[PDB]
Amino acid sequence: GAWKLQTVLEKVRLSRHEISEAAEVVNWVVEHLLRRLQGGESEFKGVALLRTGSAPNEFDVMFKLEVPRIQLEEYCNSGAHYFVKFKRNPGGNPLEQFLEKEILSASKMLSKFRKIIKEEIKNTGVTVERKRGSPAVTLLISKPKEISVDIILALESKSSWPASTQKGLPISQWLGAKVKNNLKRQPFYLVPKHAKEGSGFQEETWRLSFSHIEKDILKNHGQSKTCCEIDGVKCCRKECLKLMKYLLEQLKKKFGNRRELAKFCSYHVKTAFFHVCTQDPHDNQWHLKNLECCFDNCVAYFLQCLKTEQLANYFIPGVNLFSRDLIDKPSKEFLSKQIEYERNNGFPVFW
Ligand SMILES: [Zn+2]
Repeated sequence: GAWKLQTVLEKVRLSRHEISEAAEVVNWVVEHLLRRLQGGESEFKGVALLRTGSAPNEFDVMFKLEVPRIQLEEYCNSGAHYFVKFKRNPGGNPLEQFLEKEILSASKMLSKFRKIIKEEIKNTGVTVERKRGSPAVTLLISKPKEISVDIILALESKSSWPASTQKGLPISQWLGAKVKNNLKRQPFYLVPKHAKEGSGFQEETWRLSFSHIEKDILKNHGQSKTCCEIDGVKCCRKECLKLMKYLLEQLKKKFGNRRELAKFCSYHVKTAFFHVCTQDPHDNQWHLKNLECCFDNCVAYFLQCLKTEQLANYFIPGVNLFSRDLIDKPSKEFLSKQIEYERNNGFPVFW
């Protein structure tokens, strides 16, 4: 009880109320816009909502677009980025006007996407800011409350997951082979996300997105089916993830005046957390009463990731989120030093 983590969890929860009401607002706007696209005659007719995914004035949502016969070409042997292409369909491809020869232009598609949402924003109390660099068409909600909502276009493919994901999702000892097999039968998504710097080639690439698998695993996170249910026993997995996210955000805000923490995000700790679930697959390794030791274990694993510059994408093992290509050594050293300090002093940044 020395770290008083339950009190920290209460602090984090208290905040859940305001964002709960912003939902009504986002729900209202977004669902309308969807109806609009679906009823119009644009290439985004087949658009639908994806429920996947703190700071209460900022949300993002994903509009998926089924597209069949998707073929993927790996971009520069990177397991995450891909060119999307199509062979000739005798019928029309609704995205045919975005192709240059066989391959899909993310830029021309996003440009068009942004264009027609702008035309459909016609009442109001809501606008869309000029392009942040980000793929998202971001909405600015004036009233009732002030809300930023980023709309992320995604392609949905119902084909088998790409080869790069072959050794990914190492959950066989934890959630089991049947769950793993069923998750991998689910569709995957492609999102036009590329680095700020980058060639025009990169700007036309798409990266794999498994946010829906992540959500499923977090919500169904126990080896026992009764984990955290009333007729079961409570684990601390979700509490550890929340605390890890909270530690990073409190640190990013404490040191927002320097560059070293700018490239770290919640996805890094979530990724590290999933690896810890794989190392410790049994519910009895996560008893709620041992919250402190479990949190400490997650923190130590994350420190080992920083030091060794190794944090493999959970779904795409060939992708190292902590490679020196992506985050320089001094940045990881800085975060390492702060996390060691926090850990040695019972996490003062929580208070
Ligand atoms: Zn549980």
